[PDB]
Amino acid sequence: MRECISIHVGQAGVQIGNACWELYCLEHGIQPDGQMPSDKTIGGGDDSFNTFFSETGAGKHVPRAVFVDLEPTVIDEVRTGTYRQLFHPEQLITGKEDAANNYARGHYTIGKEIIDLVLDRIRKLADQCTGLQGFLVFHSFGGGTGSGFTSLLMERLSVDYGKKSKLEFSIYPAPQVSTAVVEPYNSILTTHTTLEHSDCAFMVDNEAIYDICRRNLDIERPTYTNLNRLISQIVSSITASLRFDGALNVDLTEFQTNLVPYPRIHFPLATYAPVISAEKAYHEQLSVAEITNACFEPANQMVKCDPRHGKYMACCLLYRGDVVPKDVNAAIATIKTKRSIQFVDWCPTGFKVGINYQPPTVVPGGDLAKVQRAVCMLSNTTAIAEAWARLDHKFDLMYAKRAFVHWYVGEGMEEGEFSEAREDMAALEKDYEEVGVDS
Amino acid sequence: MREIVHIQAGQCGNQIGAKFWEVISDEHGIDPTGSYHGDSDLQLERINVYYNEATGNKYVPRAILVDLEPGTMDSVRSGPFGQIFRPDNFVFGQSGAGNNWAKGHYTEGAELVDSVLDVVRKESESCDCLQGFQLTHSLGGGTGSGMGTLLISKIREEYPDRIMNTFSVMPSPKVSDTVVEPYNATLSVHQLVENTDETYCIDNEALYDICFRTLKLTTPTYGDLNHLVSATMSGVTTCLRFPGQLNADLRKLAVNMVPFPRLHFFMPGFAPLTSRQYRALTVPELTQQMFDSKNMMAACDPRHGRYLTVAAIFRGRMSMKEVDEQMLNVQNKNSSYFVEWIPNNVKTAVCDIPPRGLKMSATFIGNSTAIQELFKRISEQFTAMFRRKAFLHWYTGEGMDEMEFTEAESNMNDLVSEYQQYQDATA
Amino acid sequence: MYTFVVRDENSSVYAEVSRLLLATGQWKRLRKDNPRFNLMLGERNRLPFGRLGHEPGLVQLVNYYRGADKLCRKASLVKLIKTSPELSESCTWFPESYVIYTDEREVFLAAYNRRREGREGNVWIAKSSEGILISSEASELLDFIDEQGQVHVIQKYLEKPLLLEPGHRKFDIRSWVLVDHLYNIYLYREGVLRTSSEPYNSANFQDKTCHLTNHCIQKEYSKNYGRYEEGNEMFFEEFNQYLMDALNTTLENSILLQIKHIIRSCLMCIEPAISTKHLHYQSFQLFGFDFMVDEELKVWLIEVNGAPACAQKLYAELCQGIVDVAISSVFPLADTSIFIKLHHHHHH
Amino acid sequence: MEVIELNKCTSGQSFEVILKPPSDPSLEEIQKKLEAAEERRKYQEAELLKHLAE
Ligand SMILES: Nc1nc2c(ncn2[C@@H]2O[C@H](COP(=O)(O)OP(=O)(O)OP(=O)(O)O)[C@@H](O)[C@H]2O)c(=O)[nH]1
Ligand SMILES: Nc1ncnc2c1ncn2[C@@H]1O[C@H](COP(=O)(O)OP(=O)(O)CP(=O)(O)O)[C@@H](O)[C@H]1O
Ligand SMILES: Nc1nc2c(ncn2[C@@H]2O[C@H](COP(=O)(O)OP(=O)(O)O)[C@@H](O)[C@H]2O)c(=O)[nH]1
Ligand SMILES: [Ca+2]
Ligand SMILES: [Ca+2]
Ligand SMILES: [Ca+2]
Ligand SMILES: [Cl-]
Ligand SMILES: [Mg+2]
Ligand SMILES: [Mg+2]
Ligand SMILES: [Mg+2]
Repeated sequence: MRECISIHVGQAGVQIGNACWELYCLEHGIQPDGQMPSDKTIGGGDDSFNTFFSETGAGKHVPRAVFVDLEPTVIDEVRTGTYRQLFHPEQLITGKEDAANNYARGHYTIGKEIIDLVLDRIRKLADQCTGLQGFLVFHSFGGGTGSGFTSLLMERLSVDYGKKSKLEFSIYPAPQVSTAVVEPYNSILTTHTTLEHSDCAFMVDNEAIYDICRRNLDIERPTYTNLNRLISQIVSSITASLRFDGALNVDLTEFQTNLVPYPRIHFPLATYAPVISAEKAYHEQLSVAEITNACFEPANQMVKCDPRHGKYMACCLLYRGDVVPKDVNAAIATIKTKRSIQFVDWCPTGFKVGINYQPPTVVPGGDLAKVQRAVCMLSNTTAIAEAWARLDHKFDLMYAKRAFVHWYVGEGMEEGEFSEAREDMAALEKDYEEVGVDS
Repeated sequence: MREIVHIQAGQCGNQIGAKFWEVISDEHGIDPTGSYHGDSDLQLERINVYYNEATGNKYVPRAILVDLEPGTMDSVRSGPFGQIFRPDNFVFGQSGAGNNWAKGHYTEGAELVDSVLDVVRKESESCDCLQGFQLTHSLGGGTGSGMGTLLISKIREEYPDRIMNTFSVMPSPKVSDTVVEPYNATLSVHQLVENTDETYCIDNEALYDICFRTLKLTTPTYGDLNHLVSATMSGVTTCLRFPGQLNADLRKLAVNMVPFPRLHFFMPGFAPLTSRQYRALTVPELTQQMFDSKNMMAACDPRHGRYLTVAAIFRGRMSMKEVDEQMLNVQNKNSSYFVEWIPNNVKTAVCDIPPRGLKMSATFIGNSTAIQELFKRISEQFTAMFRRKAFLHWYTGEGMDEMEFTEAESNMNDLVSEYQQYQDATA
Repeated sequence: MYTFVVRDENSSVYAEVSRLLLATGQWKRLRKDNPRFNLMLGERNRLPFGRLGHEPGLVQLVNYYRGADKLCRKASLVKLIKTSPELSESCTWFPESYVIYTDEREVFLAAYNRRREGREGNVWIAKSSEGILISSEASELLDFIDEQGQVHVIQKYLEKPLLLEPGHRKFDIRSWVLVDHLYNIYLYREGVLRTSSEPYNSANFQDKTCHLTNHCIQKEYSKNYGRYEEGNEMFFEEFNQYLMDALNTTLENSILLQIKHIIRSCLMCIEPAISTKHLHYQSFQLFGFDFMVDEELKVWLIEVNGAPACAQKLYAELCQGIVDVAISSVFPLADTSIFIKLHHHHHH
Repeated sequence: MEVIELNKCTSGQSFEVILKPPSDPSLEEIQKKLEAAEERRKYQEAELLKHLAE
């Protein structure tokens, strides 16, 4: 058994962290007070769930988690709500004034004054690990903390834990729920400084989650609570192999070797099915073939793009519920005859498959119906670069006039970091194109 | 980012300041004595942005009242909420400023300003995390204009890393006390361009026309003008006073609204326009009205320029689905008026508590390049007098040189040219 | 008010579509770079498909199918026909063709050799996506190809074309096909024959003005341009009358059935690759299919054009059909057909 | 279509299916960067306070 430390940065990262750890507790039978009756080794153990929870002598299962935010009101809701007993005060770190949607303010001005306290609280958890494998980092692209503090934190983790693996869950900006005009700036700035420090990054476009909630959950105007409960199910799908018995993606290193052959192209596309409203009175349960087919519908992806017009480098299917291999292979056979699935010439056309027999847990009273089987596909497709093209275009429009740039220069950032970051993104866009398109 | 320190200066600033504190005290369930008597905890969740807590469950506005005459502040002390203000926070002279920017900035106001900053300092020191300052004042008189901008300069010196926000009433010959108002306004704008982060331009021209044409008030009074101002002020501070996601503090507002440091003069709007009616307003009607030039408080034609950024705030129980749909319809059906080199430059907030006497309302805050019309207007009235050096002796008698007038005029004309730059820029 | 942007200034067809949209009073044109459009009349190269369909509150539609180039560039079209089971190497309506700069050069000469072996006519034509060589000498084919720069296809030249009389001349048929956002396939009921005005001479392939029926090369190099018809353009009423008078058949029976068959086959083949049925943006596109008819009244697909112009006397009618079935189908205006819908469901 | 590396347990199973074979900065550099930015902030502040003193 090797431990994983989760780090939640900023409003988006903290509130998504809330939803995930709630879901984890339901899935593992850990109560809000931290007690877990089914765990018969009291005060310790090296079970699979222990990769995410430590144990006290009193039988309390405590998340290996740090929450960081530069203002207190969002982490104060954790301190005060349903799972207040789960967490040790030392794991919840708040500042006084936030990064004002400004990457430079979160990275340079305010980051400098809190990075040491955070790394010390992270060292507290690392010290109670017999064999830490590394980190899972939740944050938004668009906020000032989520972008600016995270990239500083990522640089320092590479220094202080240079052997360890680092995975991201990143919220990509969507105007239907966005809070700032400058989110394209913050996004590009943080992708540039973080790219070398991340081993695998799962991007979630709020636009995709928003539309999945409207279309498939019948939510007229989704809130962050609607979005986060859906996101947490997907994160749970992705991390279940770290938390349960199995042989696929059992350590953070395997995510990189299964999904990322080229280190810079480390942004797998997630697709999840089925998403069914709990208020749907009559629902016909979907088969292995139907939920697997749905993994190739852009309308079910975490980022709207078109994988028919790129190429795959890897593909992993993560099933939860009543699934056996023969029905997976039958569904894959049919799907390959009917769909444009092109791999790069130097990778095998294939699928790594993981099945956990327990169907997805859903939050009581939440929006998602229980289903007998569900799947999350992780595919490294060059089509996800469509999202970088959208962001870089917005960035170009504002930066050509230097609109809002003075907010960043006034925090000590040099104007040239903007064009450095944007050139890096340009290199990234061209890497994706080399890999995924012929002449 | 919690506490705001509020300063009101001069006759106009104190009269609208008092009405502002009346209106938001009612929204927060605070009564004339500082006692809370409300039905919702949304009323108190962010009460400390504007109010201090004194023992006895008493809420005391974080408000400093400044004037060079005692007259208008005696009136505040006697008005309906006059008892709620902290008595030490009344800082007044006796001299008056004679509608004279030089007296407010350089002679009479210089005598009084250190005592004002003693009170500002004492309020700042009791702040867990001070966001900055809001000032209400006019630009056409002497105290609000000249001493107000003096205060802003001194506050920036002592707190250079906090946000400075003003509500600035622009003079108009239609609602006019003296002929020197264009001088005082031009000198003030010069200060505002350098030392505030966000300025709501409240045009006495627009407020008069709304009272005349729209609300069918034949002879508008300052009382009728200030009802429009206190309602607009309540609207533009909603995001600071209630829990919410968007523009919830002064610095995030500035980051969303100010793409270039000097271009920070905002055109506010309000819907539905009410005088001091029972028909319900639909979300489509709120949305068409808040964007209507006839609901703008700065007398500028929005079609004569382009929107750099817009902040919209909707108040009341209504459908957020319909709000988002209607906001999207405005931008998509008049897209040419929103600059295309700032994507998604329109941000929208909804708060469940409406203002008094309405079930639904909307407040508009636009950074339009059409605001240049306001400064061009002041600049023409300035020049018409200044080319004959008319009425200058009232200023040179206080130590000022003509060169200071020439510089302030030039800087304001530069501000006009910088707005015209971005109105034509295409991407 | 619907909105649209125009990003290909050089488009005869969409210049007219634009003007028609204006004249309805319900379509406002926007600046090239304004994102808040309903309709993109896009550029021909590197159209930013990735930026479409992410504008909240806007159904967006574009006049090109991402991926359609596989049909519309000659090398890809050969690859598509050879590698797709739904078309196959057995396909009866595409000429024998090979891609030459994988490369198929040795594959090419093995089939050429049984031509030499078989006393078969063995002239071939080499083309790329000016620069056309017809010759029964492989040596001169491959010689020609590489002192040019780019990829070429070698295709068997159809030695026995149908020749119109009077004139003993050549021709090709251009068909205009519109595919809408629902992937209905609409064949415009007017085609055009692009005629040669020179008599066809099987003995000199070095002279190409009687062998190449392109509207420019006849306006250019040929004595008799316009002798028989306006602009070397015979339309369908006259060509039908000729087929009745001379050959005792109709255009529908002898040629059009095959054309409709070929159009549906090609487009139903790439449908899974390019359909926008459940995409976040939608697509239509106008194609031009080019056909040749041999003397047995067998139709051959020549090439597919992704950005066709029209015949001048047909612009008005076609472009009104584009706005009718491709644009107003998605964006209705305030309160017979020129198209043949190609659909066929045989049960087996 | 070859299935390989099948592993089964009480909780589930995993396998692979093939359709077709294959055809950092130091701490000191960081604290340098955060200190250069802090000095640029203090310079802008001193220039403002110089101008306000004039
Ligand atoms: N999916 C999801 N997105 C969120 C959530 N909260 C914020 N976001 C998105 O994240 C971006 C805003 O960044 P935040 O995380 O709120 O900002 P922050 O990290 O707290 O940084 P500062 O407040 O600027 O100090 C916008 O694009 C939001 O829509 C959330 O709970 N769930
Ligand atoms: N196998 C073949 N047999 C006989 N003629 C052929 C032929 N292949 C091409 N041609 C002739 O070539 C000419 C068209 O060449 P090509 O297909 O390259 O058109 P093009 O792309 O240059 C112009 P456009 O795309 O506008 O129609 C026709 O006149 C046709 O008769
Ligand atoms: N809207 C509004 N404008 C006012 C009010 N009182 C004065 N003014 C305007 O303010 C300017 C005169 O300044 P004033 O505040 O009276 O002088 P001060 O006391 O020296 O600061 C003129 O433009 C008046 O039109 C008021 O109560 N409301
Ligand atoms: Ca245990
Ligand atoms: Ca590393
Ligand atoms: Ca004195
Ligand atoms: Cl290490
Ligand atoms: Mg925050
Ligand atoms: Mg007065
Ligand atoms: Mg003193």
